[PDB]
Amino acid sequence: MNIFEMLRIDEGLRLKIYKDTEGYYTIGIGHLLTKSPSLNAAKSELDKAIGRNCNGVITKDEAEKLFNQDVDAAVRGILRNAKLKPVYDSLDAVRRCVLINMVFQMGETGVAGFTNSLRMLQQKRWDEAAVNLAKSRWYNQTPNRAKRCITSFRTGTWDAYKNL
Repeated sequence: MNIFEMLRIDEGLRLKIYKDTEGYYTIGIGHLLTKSPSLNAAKSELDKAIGRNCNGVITKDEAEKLFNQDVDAAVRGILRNAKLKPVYDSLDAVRRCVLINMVFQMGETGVAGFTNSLRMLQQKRWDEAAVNLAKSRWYNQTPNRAKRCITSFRTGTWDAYKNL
């Protein structure tokens, strides 16, 4: 299992603009287009991102391209963030995947906000961190995904996704 397959399980693939769990305009593999309520705003963003007139629809190839960019950008973001980098650096391969997943879903700033949890992960207090992370809007809003991530930080294995 790798970060790409893991994200693909959590996000799914959609080749037409769609609304995410929060109601925002998205395409492909969880690529947020705009937080704007306008489908038009969304189509514009889309064409700008792809480099063609897409008319709200992309190909598999285009989706996978956006995906490669977003994962790359999530990683680089962690590495540049002063709160995130040290945690990432302290973690094993599986757990690092979990932080990338979180970053991809909620942005650098958002994960950087989980101060107590980050500290616990740094200290390798697995179970305590699992309990802390569950006390969040994140967990109450997308519980199955948050539990997968949380289980992964907990055990340091891919079991939660070996199901799926």
